[PDB]
Amino acid sequence: GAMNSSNYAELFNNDIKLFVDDTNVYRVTVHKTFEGNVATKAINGCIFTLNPKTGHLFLKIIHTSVWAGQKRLSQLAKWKTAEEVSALVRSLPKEEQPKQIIVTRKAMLDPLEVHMLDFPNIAIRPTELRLPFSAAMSIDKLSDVVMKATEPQMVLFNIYDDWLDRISSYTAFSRLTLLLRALKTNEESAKMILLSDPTITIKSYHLWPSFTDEQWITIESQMRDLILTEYGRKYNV
Amino acid sequence: MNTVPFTSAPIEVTIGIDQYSFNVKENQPFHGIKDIPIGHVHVIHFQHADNSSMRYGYWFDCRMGNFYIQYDPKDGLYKMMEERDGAKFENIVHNFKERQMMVSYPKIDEDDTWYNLTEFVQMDKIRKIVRKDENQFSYVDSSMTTVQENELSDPAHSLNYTVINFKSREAIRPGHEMEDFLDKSYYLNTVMLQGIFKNSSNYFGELQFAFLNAMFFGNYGSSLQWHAMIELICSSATVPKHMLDKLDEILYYQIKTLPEQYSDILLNERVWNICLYSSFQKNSLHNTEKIMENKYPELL
Repeated sequence: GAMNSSNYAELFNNDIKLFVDDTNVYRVTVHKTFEGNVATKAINGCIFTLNPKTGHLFLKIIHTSVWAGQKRLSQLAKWKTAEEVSALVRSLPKEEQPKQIIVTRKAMLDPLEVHMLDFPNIAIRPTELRLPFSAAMSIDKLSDVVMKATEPQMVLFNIYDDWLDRISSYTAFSRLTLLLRALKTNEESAKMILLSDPTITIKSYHLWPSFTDEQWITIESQMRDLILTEYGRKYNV
Repeated sequence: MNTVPFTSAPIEVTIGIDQYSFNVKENQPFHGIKDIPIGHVHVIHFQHADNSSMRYGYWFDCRMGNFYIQYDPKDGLYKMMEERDGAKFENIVHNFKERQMMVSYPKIDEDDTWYNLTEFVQMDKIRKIVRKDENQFSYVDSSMTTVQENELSDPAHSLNYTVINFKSREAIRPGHEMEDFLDKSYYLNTVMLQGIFKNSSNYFGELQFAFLNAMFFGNYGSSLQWHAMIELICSSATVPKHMLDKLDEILYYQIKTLPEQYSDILLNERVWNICLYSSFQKNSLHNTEKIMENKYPELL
């Protein structure tokens, strides 16, 4: 069934599961033509496939060449997503294949279900959570590898850096979604918070700065404050 | 013209024959239905005055035998049976007519309704969907589930409709996932028509039989099957032109005959709105669309 606030801790049990977010697969800029009509230009995108228990991220880069000569691209993007997710599962050894795939947008259910017909025992699940994975391209190193790609490419990351050496999956996931929620609501302020102090650096093999435990407490509170301020602004509350 | 005599009518029952129906009182001297048109299948069905659940009845074709009805006080239902003694049967039919204890199949000469509803329905195909090979006629009732329903419990009593499933390997060629899911033409024309049904007439026959069982018995799995076979055609971009024109006629007469009060459980909103207004064949069902809009605009 659908994933919601009630069955939230299932994400951190030992049943392998992946989130799939397709929000950044088909990305365009909208511009005016010489004749004054509107046209789009595609830019590179990505499928965001994440194991919330381990932090392993399978970032499949979608190169603009995929779209060449194709129609109804927003619909095609959903099927390309499902094709690539299915190829990923096939590429994994049996004991690493997920038992569930949770799609962040309900429009992905039928395409993934059809692409996964060969895996009848992998459950394809929607979610009611309003997860902020669209802000993945606010993470500088992820945006950079996507935009520099010259061809289709799979790039692997751990989205939790080394946090799991010190905190649990549940807490790691709460931090990730907090950071991304903030980046989504006000990217400039979120990024200021994360980088203000120049003495706290990002390891070459990490995505986020090397905060101490106490500094993460301060960061998380600043992100909370950011998110509440922006809410008051949005609704005049 | 053929006859289906009744031994007696011990319990108050509403008797249907095709789209017609008569009320018969407990131990009323009722002894059959005469002047039944030869050349079509027929269905005689029952609903007891005491149990408006369980409508039930028998599909039959008078060319295949002499059939009659007899109430069974143990099983408590009107049973169809075959009489093999041709002389004993003419004798009963003649004496009951002489005594004028038989209703006449009340067909208006202008009326092709029953023909239009049963055009492709063959008794031999019915007997493969309702498997009971010792009888020439077939029992169906409100509660019988289909084989596909059974997959998601007693197989002897199942409706063996052809299984249609849009999210299955059968329907989806590897490597053509998106193409085949959005354009079911492959599934319709190669898998179903050429593969399984062999021709469009057998397909239409099952579709018509499914509709009639849903209408006459409120059989829910039959209604599911009727809608699936409509949706498969309407969701195919490439359909033989003769099939589209015939489908428009088939559906028109089905919608025409449906009881107005039943349009709520018998018509799947999503399928009809998709077929009439979204599908590849939105513009190919002009008669069906016109009657749906003037009779059931709420559903749309």
